[PDB]
Amino acid sequence: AGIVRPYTPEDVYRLRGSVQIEYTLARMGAERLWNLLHTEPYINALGALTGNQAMQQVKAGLKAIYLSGWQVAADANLAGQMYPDQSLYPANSGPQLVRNINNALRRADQIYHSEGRNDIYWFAPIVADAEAGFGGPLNVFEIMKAYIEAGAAGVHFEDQLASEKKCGHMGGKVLIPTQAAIRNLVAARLAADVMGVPTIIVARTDANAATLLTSDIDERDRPFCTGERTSEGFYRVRAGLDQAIARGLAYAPYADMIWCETSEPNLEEARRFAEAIHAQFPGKLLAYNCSPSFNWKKKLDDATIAAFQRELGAMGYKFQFVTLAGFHALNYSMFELARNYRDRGMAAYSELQQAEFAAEAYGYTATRHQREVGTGYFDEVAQVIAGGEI
Amino acid sequence: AGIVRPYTPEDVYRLRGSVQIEYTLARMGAERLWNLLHTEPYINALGALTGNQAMQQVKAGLKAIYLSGWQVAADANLAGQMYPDQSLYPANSGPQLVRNINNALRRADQIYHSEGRNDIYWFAPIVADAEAGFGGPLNVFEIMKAYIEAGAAGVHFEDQLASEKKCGHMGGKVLIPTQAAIRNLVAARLAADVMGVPTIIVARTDANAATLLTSDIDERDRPFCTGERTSEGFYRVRAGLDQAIARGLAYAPYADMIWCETSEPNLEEARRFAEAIHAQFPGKLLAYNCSPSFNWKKKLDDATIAAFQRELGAMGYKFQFVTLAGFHALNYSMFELARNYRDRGMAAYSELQQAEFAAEAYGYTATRHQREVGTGYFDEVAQVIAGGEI
Amino acid sequence: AGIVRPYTPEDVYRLRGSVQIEYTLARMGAERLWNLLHTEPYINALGALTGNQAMQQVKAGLKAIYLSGWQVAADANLAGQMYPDQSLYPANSGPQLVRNINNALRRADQIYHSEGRNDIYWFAPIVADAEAGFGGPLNVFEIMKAYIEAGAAGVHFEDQLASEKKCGHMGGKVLIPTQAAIRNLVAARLAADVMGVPTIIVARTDANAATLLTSDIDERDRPFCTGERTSEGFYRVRAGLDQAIARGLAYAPYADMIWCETSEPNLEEARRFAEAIHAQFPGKLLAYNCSPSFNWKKKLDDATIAAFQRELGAMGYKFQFVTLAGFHALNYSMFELARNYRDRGMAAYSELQQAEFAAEAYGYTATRHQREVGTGYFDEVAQVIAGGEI
Amino acid sequence: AGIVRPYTPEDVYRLRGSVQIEYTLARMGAERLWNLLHTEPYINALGALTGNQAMQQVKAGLKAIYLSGWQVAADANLAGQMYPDQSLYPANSGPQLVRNINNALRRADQIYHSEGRNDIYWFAPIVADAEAGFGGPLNVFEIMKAYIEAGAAGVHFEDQLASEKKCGHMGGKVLIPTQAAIRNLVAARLAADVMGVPTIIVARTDANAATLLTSDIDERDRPFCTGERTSEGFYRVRAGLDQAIARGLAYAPYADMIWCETSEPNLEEARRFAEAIHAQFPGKLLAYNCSPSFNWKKKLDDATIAAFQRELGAMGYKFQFVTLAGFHALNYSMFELARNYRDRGMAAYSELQQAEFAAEAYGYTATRHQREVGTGYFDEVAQVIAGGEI
Repeated sequence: AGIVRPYTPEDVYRLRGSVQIEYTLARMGAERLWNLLHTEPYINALGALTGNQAMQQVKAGLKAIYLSGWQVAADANLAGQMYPDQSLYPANSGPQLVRNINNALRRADQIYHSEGRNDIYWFAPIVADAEAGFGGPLNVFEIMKAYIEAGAAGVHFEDQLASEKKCGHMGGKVLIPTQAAIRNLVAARLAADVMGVPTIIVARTDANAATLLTSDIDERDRPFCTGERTSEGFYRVRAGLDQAIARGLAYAPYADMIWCETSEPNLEEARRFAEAIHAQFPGKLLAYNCSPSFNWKKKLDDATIAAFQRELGAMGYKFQFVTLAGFHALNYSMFELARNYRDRGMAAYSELQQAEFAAEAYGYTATRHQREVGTGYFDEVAQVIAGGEI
Repeated sequence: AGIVRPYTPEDVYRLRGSVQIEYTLARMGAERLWNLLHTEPYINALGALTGNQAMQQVKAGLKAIYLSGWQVAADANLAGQMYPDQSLYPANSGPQLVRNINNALRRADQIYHSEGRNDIYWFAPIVADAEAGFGGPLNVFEIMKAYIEAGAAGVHFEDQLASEKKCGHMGGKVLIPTQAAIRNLVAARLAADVMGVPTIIVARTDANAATLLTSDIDERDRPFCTGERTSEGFYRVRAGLDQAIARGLAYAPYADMIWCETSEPNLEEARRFAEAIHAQFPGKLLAYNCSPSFNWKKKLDDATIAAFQRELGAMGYKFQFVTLAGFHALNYSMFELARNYRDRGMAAYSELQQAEFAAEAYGYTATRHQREVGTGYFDEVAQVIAGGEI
Repeated sequence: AGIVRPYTPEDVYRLRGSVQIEYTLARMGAERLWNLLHTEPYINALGALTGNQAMQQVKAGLKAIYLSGWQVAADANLAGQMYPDQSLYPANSGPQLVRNINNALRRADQIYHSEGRNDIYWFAPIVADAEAGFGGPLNVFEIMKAYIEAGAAGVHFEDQLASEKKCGHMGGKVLIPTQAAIRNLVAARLAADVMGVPTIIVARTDANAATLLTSDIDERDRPFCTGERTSEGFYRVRAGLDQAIARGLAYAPYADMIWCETSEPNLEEARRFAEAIHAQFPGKLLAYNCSPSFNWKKKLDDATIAAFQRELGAMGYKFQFVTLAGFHALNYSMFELARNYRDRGMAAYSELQQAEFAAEAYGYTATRHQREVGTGYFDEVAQVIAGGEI
Repeated sequence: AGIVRPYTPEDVYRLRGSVQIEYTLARMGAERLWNLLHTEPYINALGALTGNQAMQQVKAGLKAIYLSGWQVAADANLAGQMYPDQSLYPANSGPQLVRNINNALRRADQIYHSEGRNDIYWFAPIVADAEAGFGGPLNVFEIMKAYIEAGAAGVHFEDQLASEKKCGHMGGKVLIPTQAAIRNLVAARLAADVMGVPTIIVARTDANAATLLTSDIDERDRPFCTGERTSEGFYRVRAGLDQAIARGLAYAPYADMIWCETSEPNLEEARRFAEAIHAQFPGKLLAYNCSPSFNWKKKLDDATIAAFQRELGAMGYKFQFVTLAGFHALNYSMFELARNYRDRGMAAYSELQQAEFAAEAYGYTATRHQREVGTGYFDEVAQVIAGGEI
């Protein structure tokens, strides 16, 4: 409400088989995510690419987890390859990682519970990158169901061509027609309705920077056409906020939350986009990529950097995420330790250990690595198994 | 030389099939590891649990990579679970991770090569944890071959019971008989000879702290027996450096390098162990776990912490590794960023970005994440594919 | 009732975390399996090693599916290796295959449902081989939970040593002490209680043929000891029906159903075992391996072969399974087609096609391969997605 | 020779990194496949979807193995789902299965070798389905390298749209422009040259039945255009042998072997296609799908069915394959056994066992299942490990 479903309950009933399988984590996740998005000033989250990263995010009091397809491409995909962000990896990598994260969170819940603690809420909703769906609408249908099986709370889909898909901050992005992008959003809602789960659907547009379109088939896209075509037969279009706004407005009836990929953290741009959407869709949830490909200190003065998320929240950007935080934290911390260890050996490692001891003041516990991974929990299991007679 | 093989070339020929498959990375790795161990004062390395961690280790000038089974248990296993260090995860997890790491290193090599750079040697040898072999000698045979397939340079095996196996710093460790541990080392050399690769074999003993033994079957273990037995029927033994030394000496003919698990970074202990081994096996390679479960600054003054690895090198500890560096770096860096992001949003993230920019002075490049993951490399691929006519 | 749990509800509550995840297929499976076992003369099933084998078993009217660890070892494990039956493969292979099978059954249910048919009940309970648990009781705890996650209805555990474990029809089998085997059965019930699912637990004994024991620790096993020990330090025991009966009776309080591995399909032996169990445990469910390693026509005359399962049912063997049916059907059918195709090309293939057309008389539909795999179902999905306007 | 590469050795050198990894099975496979295709009247093969199916194919004297993407979709993909043939599964499924098959063949080689037999040549070349490449040319580049890593000898690529891709015998197939299909073939040769392996490349066209085209961009495709466009904006084209022939001729410089998907086993059609290709490309290798979706006995009289492959060989169809033999053999054999087992229990199973005993006359050995899976081989391994003193 007011979401459009261009199909009937009977359509859903015919396609869902005779038995309904319960997806507890996906149901909890979507419920909690939807409450949070309507009750908080905003939700801020960071990219996680391992169960331990996502565990520390929750442990530090973040209320949501972001699963980045870019990070999956780089360091956590089922091909075990390092890829750039071009949908090169196996389409089940993302859902598999969402499962691993929920497994880590479930183990944390088990540790804290076995010690009589409930001070951390471990089951933070996961919002997951489905890219451009790894082909057509049936591929979208499958990745959506896989994410619900894995326990994702929300899933995002973008209007780039899957076969030539790119990082949101790479040149030469290719839009698919408006009607094709809406068909993907309908495929995603159909997958959620078939699984019987109120999963959040985020519609991303790449139309802010995208200067190429696959097909002139859709009347709604032709106004942006220049009349040039390329060797490949792509149509040249006028990228910018007018194209982004068009797509945003076309997708709003079919998605819970709208996201404009941005080439620069610009609050005036953000406000103009927000006001354009809310003019036709009052109160529509928006999402904002706080991109690590932005040089925050070079673009913004300290006051704006500190105010940025709060300002974005007041405009309607209720979900704000640093997509590549996990990559940067992982690569930075190992490089820095490695570079110092090369020269100074155990002095370099003692420096990290001392940083860990300092963070214990703020609830960090992984310095005590044996307890952190569940050694205490499995020792309680062993003792129950060994405990009673015969 | 002087390694003992209690079997013949004919035995190997009968078991190796009719075709010999080449394992380039495993052959390069074992060759380079063996040269390094004989030409350098020592090799120091850190635990890596992702391809990106291992890439930053090489990029910072570390000459070897350590694959920790503990880290696999925690955050990088094929069950996608968080486990403590009790051989709970699927036995192919470790070799799979070694493949992923070599894949990341291979992609780095491809990036640097496509830019006309050869200043980094990317194929750093990987020394991998095979635990207690995930069952009997045939399980040892399989994990050894899997590691060679994955491109490991060296593999370590310990004399704990696989079914009750534990972290080297957990209480209640259980030794298997000397003869059983030697049989595992023979299984590992047989696997390497069958694959036709000079893979390094490390024999770890847990006999420094282990107070329990499965069986009195071996004459060599009975001197350590007290005569007590437990409910489970384990034999109580006198743990300590005399037990560790016995096992070390029993394993030396069957392993390239010897490793005594230690409960404390103690140079006098280290020297006594080294001198005990070299008294019968002059020049025998040793390995030393620089354990993160040690409180380095609480146990050692700054001069000893700074000298520690250099001193250990001079005694014969030519391979020194911080087993859980990857876990600590990953958990610490995401907690710290998360805790600050919770309060201060993009100020917290700009602080990490600024740390990344500072590390560029020392060769860090992942701040430029697009190039780091191979966007330039795959854009050269796309251009060759698109480049010529028809 | 009367099952023994040597632990409390409070023990279970402490170990199960704060949220209870629903396992619909595992709950349905255990419920349906338990009803069937108490209402039918008996249940007969065949080994399945692919989703399609299990689909044809259900389609032909078999009421249960058997997941063989032997078949997993041969042709369906996560190492992608051909293994003999010695617990050589990754411990998650079995549960993964149970998931794949339930996925195939779920797709069948979706096809038949989308066509307005409910004449096949697709969700046949799966009884799965957990071997000797892939190590100790904690490994048992993990494989039990993995099977419940995958949707198994029942799981079996045997009293062989995991590290030297063997095919039930291989020589030199090694029993673990009675107390150790009971501890594994307690670990399995604890895993099921923690997941909140009434999963069936089958206790297999290998004590009919097993002539070796790991430890004299248990008073209950010493009567079978000869007083000889081997090089490895195994104890020699008197294998036979008296040892099998002892173990069966020791395991009965801790398992729902008892299974004696047999070296020969002998109804008098079967009756003696049944009568021995029911003398202390009236009405106890039993299970019987109708082994394909038996030469049925060489051992039994036609009347006995035809009566065999019915006779076994009347004794209390309510679950009867041909463990390796899937292996034999798969290897036989491809060899036979291949051998004829080598000589006669498409004549050989037309002969198979004609056999398929003949089986359509009995409900076979896979000749129509396009519909069989869900082409119709996904074409209905595509049409709902494409169907409504904008 | 005369293959066109629209790129230079320098292009390949820049993209291949600094170290060349050996792919023994892929090199052997491509070499043996290329010799066979030039020395034999023709090669006939069957679809295999497990290592055991492929082992029985080799054991029966077939000289090649076919890896079907359709069969992967149905019963052997990394999503563990039953899919129709629409590129729905994870793109690494096919290469993973090629690895499993080579693993089974390697184990067979090890068994026969350990017994002093070399009468079977186990390393039969595998020709593998890469579909339409699971996206764009970079996705093609990755699946080609993955197949070479897995040890495929040859790989096929078709000119259908990946996102709307379909079974070769499904209606509503969509061609991509000629230039796009050639770009995929260039991506595949670039991947093989980068890996340093002479892998066979097969170009399939779907233009015999395909009535839709994505784009009018290519001058070579416009002659087939009617001038109608659909809702989706696809161009209507005149399907048939003239379109198939055009594509075949466009692809011939860029592929080793050409394949026209056919809706019917018609020798006159086959001859016309062959003669059309050889008129411009004398001696060009062709491949022919002997489709199981054809009703062989309904379409052809017994003489033609028996002569069919021999006739096709003489025209230039040197590689002939029944794509779905594995699916039909697996589904048929389990249904038939299941249906009989439901009624007659062990009589039904004894009937299969008796069929197995009869096939032993022609070299079938899987009735002796213990030896078949390597129990003898691993018992020789155990004995070498246990054999020598200390």
